Amino acid sequence: FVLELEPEWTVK
Amino acid sequence: GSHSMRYFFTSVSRPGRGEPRFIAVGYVDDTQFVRFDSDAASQRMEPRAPWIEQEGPEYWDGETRKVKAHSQTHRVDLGTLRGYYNQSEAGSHTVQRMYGCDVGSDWRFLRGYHQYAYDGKDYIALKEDLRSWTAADMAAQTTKHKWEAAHVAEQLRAYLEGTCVEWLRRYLENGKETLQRTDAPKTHMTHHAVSDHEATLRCWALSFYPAEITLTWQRDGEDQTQDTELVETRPAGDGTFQKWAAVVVPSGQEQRYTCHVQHEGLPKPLTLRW
Amino acid sequence: IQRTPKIQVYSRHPAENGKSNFLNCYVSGFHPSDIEVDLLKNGERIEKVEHSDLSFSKDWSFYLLYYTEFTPTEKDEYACRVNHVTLSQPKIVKWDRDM
Repeated sequence: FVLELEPEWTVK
Repeated sequence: GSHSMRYFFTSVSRPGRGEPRFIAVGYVDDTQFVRFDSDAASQRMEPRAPWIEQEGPEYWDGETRKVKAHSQTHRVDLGTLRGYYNQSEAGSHTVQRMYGCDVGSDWRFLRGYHQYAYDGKDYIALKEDLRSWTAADMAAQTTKHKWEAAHVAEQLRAYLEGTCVEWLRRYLENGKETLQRTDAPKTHMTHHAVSDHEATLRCWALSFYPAEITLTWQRDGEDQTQDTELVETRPAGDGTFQKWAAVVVPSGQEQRYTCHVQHEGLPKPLTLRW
Repeated sequence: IQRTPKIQVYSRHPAENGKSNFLNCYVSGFHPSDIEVDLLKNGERIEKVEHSDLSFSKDWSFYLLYYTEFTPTEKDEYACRVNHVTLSQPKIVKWDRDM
């Protein structure tokens, strides 16, 4: 079951 | 013994044309159970173990949605990171992400992790407490500040301590037949005479699961690393693993040497002798 | 970074001449992920070779298993040929029954 990666969690 | 669920994500930029190559793989312990490959035709998270196939369309839709979102985050990051390091728009670069959770023999949370790398080097990683970050350079330090302001660690911790463990437990039960089975190493010794005065003894461990194993040589009951070779543990391709260790010995003195095999599937460690 | 691939060429099961088996080439410890791996029978490239999905170790280095069904014999020679940015020329590792 994969993480719900929120859109703001980019590196920049 | 302990169990783990781990996901591995690799994105490789293709700046001549198109989106990055994106490959995602999910493991329970040393068993791959899902995959996504951007070059494959389905554009779906795909099953790679029989025990995950029973999951319904809601599961597969969800996993596909999330893994695609991962790919787009990596796509954005590849673009911005190229800019920070002042790298050319022609060259290929890599983002890698790994995260997951370990549970103990009681199937309860032991530890969590979330690590990120650019071009094969550490970038940012969640610390063991799941409340703080290790940033390798100043780009990653700026990322730390951003992610601390956005409370990323708290939300990752919720997943790693909760969601990750719950689904790991589901998979362990559903895949009991294979995931909870230990395959003890099938062991034997071979002998090769390189000359009249020198011989190599090779101690084999085959068809074992999980991959964790220790193979050691002794001479007259004490450990020997001198004149030994130990290969990396390798996949057999049927879900099991292989390893060997060799020792070079004087011809005629083979009986002095013993190979010792430690593995979860062995109640007591095994001793082999020529 | 650049890391050169480690290579192991081996059979899935103990080898017996004239009996079907699987030939493995395990490539590991490399970066970047772009790599060319071929399995050879008497120097000629074997077709329809499959491989695992790209994954990596704690140190970020990649690993892949390439594999195919094969029947060893006394006469036939099997090998794995690997090309990578770190290598000046293709690295060929011959299969041996004792490794």
